[PDB]
Amino acid sequence: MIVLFVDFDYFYAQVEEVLNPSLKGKPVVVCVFSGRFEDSGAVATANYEARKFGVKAGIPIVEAKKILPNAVYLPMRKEVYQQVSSRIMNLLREYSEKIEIASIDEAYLDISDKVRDYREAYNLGLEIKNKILEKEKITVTVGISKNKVFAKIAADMAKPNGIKVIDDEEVKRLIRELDIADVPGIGNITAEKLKKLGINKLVDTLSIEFDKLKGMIGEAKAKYLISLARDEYNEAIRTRVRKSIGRIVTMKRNSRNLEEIKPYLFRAIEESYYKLDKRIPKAIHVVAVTEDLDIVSRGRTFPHGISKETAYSESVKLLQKILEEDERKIRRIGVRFSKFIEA
DNA sequence: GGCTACAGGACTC
DNA sequence: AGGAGTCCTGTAGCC
Ligand SMILES: Nc1ccn([C@H]2C[C@H](O)[C@@H](COP(=O)(O)OP(=O)(O)O)O2)c(=O)n1
Ligand SMILES: [Ca+2]
Ligand SMILES: [Ca+2]
Ligand SMILES: [Ca+2]
Ligand SMILES: [Ca+2]
Repeated sequence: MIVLFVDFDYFYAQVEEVLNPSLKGKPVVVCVFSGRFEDSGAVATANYEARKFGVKAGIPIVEAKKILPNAVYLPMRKEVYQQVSSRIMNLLREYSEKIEIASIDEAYLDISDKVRDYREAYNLGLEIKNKILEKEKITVTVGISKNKVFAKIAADMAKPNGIKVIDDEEVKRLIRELDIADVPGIGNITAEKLKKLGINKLVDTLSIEFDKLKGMIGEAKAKYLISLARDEYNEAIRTRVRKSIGRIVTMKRNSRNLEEIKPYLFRAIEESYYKLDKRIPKAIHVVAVTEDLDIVSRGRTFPHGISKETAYSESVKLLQKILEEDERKIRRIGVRFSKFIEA
């Protein structure tokens, strides 16, 4: 198989530049303001000019401002970024029937039937980049390889505004040489667990006892890494269908008082139901983030769809369970709906 | 022994 | 010390 992966560069920040070209060449930081106090919140992303100085996704906005007090700080406008995303995805559909939209800024295309070899794949990648630049003035990075995982790795290597093929010989090189932390699905927690076992490369997973590997990282992750290391990985490129919709908000102060929390919970429900738009969930989960940043939840599945009135009443019962079973104060409160009726 | 539903761990964006 | 969404797993009831 020949897989072509597209990952949009500096996406939210790049969109803001397209809509305001005066931002060109300035550091730009897209922010998620929690509303708790002045500049409370985190960075969603930043462009190269800010990121090169350490302003990276997830850091507190106050910390970004200590590093770059004169950068341009913009509130996240996700609805804008989504609309631009959708248009770019529509452009990509023209290059393959076999296409997976993986996230707000990623797609995988199976181009096995559109091209013969990696040379033709590379050239199609150039054509795609040109098209997206022509139509939307957005730069992207293309990764091309034999499966989804190595196509994503290919793009990681070529970012930003790049294009890279990882041929069959380089897959073997990477199995030996790629830091296993840089494999998709391996975060800091798993990477450290693997270091405890002595595993630094994919190849290392082949010689460790399977039960040892599994005991530390679980069966699925073990089999995943081994299949990659064996160069025997397969994962379908296919239509992702949204399985859950939800909203969680930060409260102005921490609280374990039901009547103080209800209004935030009810706003989260209202916004969630708006986003559901015709989709009818059969399951509801209430999610709380405690003052110490632990996430706790309580959910329920019904044998029918959940009306908004039922969501209100059941959400309170689930929050009640959290308050009954946990003595801590709550900082963020929200809901997630799932198990949609197939309409 | 392996379904199911639920609560939490961990990852991606 | 944001916020959205997904997949896996330990546990316990049930067959
Ligand atoms: N922790 C994160 C990571 C990404 N995002 C959003 C903002 C990013 O522009 C897009 C795409 O993620 P990606 O990790 O590829 O980041 P960039 O494209 O480099 O900005 O998703 C976010 O809101 N929070
Ligand atoms: Ca990506
Ligand atoms: Ca990106
Ligand atoms: Ca990693
Ligand atoms: Ca059995």
